[PDB]
Amino acid sequence: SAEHVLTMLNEHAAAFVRFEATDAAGASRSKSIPAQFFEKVIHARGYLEDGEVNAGAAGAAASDIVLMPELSTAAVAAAAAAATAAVICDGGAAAAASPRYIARAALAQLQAAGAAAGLLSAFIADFCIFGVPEVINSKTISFPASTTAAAADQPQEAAAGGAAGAAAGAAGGAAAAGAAEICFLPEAAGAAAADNAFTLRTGLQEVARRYNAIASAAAAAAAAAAGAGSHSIWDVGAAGTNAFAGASGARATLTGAKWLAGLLAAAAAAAAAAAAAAAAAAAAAAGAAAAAATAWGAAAAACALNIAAAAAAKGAQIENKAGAAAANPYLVLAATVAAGLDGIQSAGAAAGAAAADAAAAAPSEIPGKMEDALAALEQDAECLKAGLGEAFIRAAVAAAKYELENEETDAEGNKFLEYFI
Amino acid sequence: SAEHVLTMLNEHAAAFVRFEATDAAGASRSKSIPAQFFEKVIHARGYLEDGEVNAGAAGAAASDIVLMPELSTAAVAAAAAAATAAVICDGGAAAAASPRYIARAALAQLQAAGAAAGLLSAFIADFCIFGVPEVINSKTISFPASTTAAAADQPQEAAAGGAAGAAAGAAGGAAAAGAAEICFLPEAAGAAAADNAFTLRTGLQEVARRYNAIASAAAAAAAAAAGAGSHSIWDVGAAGTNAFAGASGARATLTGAKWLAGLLAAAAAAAAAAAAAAAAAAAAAAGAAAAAATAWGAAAAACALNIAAAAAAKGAQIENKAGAAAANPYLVLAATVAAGLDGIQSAGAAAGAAAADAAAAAPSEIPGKMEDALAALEQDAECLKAGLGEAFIRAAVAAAKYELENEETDAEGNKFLEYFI
Repeated sequence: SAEHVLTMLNEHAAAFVRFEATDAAGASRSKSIPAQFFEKVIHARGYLEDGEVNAGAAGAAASDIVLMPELSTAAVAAAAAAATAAVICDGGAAAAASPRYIARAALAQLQAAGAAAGLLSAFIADFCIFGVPEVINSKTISFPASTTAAAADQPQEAAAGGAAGAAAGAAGGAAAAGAAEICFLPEAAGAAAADNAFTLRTGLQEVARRYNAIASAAAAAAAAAAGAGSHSIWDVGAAGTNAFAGASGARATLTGAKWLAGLLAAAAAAAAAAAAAAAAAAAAAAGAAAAAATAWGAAAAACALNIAAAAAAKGAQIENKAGAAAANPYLVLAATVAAGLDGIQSAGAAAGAAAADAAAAAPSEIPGKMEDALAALEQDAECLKAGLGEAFIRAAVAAAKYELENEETDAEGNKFLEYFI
Repeated sequence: SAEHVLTMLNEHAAAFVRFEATDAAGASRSKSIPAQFFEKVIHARGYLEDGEVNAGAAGAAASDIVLMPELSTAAVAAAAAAATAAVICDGGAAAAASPRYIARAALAQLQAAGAAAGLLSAFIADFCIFGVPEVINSKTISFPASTTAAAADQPQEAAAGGAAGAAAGAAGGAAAAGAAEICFLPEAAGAAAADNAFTLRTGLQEVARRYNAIASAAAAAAAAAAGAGSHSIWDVGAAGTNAFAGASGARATLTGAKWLAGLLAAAAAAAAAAAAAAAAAAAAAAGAAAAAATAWGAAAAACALNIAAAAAAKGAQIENKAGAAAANPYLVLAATVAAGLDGIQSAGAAAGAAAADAAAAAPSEIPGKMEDALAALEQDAECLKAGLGEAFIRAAVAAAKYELENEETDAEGNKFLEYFI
């Protein structure tokens, strides 16, 4: 409803409006203008901008690209110092580097294949909080550091009125409140971590800053302790009903086992979005509560693909663990679905459920070389990177590459002369 | 009453609610969500969470455990910066590491044995207060330090308007107010230090912080002075009457003497909860007012198990001293009862009352070796660690042990090669 977005500007006396998007790495970004600019044309043509400001979105002969706001997603920007609103956007011209538009192609493919009509997932991702982080690097030193009032290191230190004597312990601080709070509760938001992830990611920081603290999503923010995992639950449906419920193990079904077979096969490549930083590889390292074990079950807690068993058949779902909060939400939402969408077409199987010791059966996969990982990427190849291009990416990246190669070929020309002398 | 907890959210306009619990060491912990989530389902199913956040509550194949709030225990969280409420919980799945649920088993055993119908105890525990504590350790130094406006060290020091000249002395500061205050007085709370201990432990800190100070429960917070003891009074009843009143010494009775016999025998193991830190062992060290003398009486003030003599027979009770505020309240409440519950079944006796010099008669027990302490633990053994398991503990701890043993066996494998060269 264009009419609803226009009446919200009067209903909340909005002086300005914020356009919002997300990059390929996984961070949200925004821009803003006075509310007076909003008219019928932008509801059909968006906002034209110069894309040369971003090294992978345009080129010098094509310095015009479009942000495209939407008319079912507007909200009051209540954390601001003034009466304002916010609106998430797709990006276009084109285009095929906008993560939200890439995620929408997986939803279109789910419907076009006739396998179902929608997807019913949700997330339970963790985060970290601090008072004085300090992280720097140079030609002579490199160190991270951080602290918080709850930290197990503080009760030995002095303070302006003495220590509280009430700090947490190592893996011993499971006493925090919820739902952490105002970016889900007043909206009663409920839906999947596509659009909803970024109001949470900005909200955690903005609320902490308004309480003289900060928040982060660093997957391994401290050693010898817990970290910011991004565990989730996953489900499929059509005509108003669940499609993973049935009479196989832990109340799952055969199409659920085929989605699991796709997820198990794709785990080595889904990690490129779900574990997009070295901190997530550190969080996935060996330990008594790790989640790198690419297996399924309903009791082996370390296995990456639990079954969410329930008394009501409508609540029979799966539970994915193969990632951390350093990830890109839209690209995780795309990649985990792309695996399931072809597991149902290969008709593969998840093998037997894990109920032994914490790791093995399946794990497997597996061959132990980069050459075999590339061979898998070129044989299946169908649970992985499914559909689209990439034409927009190579067009924008070519403009940057031509400038870089012109500087590098002149530098190589000088270097060759400096080798012939 | 589920209805009463729901109407409190309207009556006090609560925006959020705080779930609360306690760990095995003895510290309270909490989490929170918006009040809008409260519905009929959580009153019968609690809140599911990932237990891998705590190294002794779940495992990777069983990453689902339940917090279980209650519907007779809700209160307004009046110390908060907003309109909110708080609710203590049990924990389950399972389970048998939740201290409050472990304490409830002793109350169930008291009733199931037919010995009585309830327990009528209370506590008088001490605490400490400071302005600038400083405590740190490294590879090169180790030191504690602290101070407060009342301390005997301050009257020789300068201040921004000169010294007050009104500090206390060593063992000479018995002039503090009571009931210390707002976590007992406005509730008229009265009942035993099971549920009531943690509102006091958080309240002392929160009130001190709101007066630019801090509070603590360190049993031996400073040398050559008093410390944070956790002395208590104990009683038993059924059909509306006291069951320790009678015609033996100091108006006690024979079942009271059998409870005392159990307590005297169990003292060497009840200390594992009542003196859970090295500061409590330091508080129990030799001196003119120590409480380590495992004996009973009504005049020998150092004896660990006084009789609370009274003019009214309803007030004839006992008084236990064998602990300090570093303890875990729920596990002390369990262990001290577990001793009494089998003293009445062995039909043992407390020997004669102490009225001589400050220590001896009984003390005794006693054999002077760890082998004999272990022999006692394997012969009685019935006043000690009575009932339950522990199945939940070993299940969660096994998941942690498998990760630890996988890292340690690889390290030992490398170490063996480094010994064979």
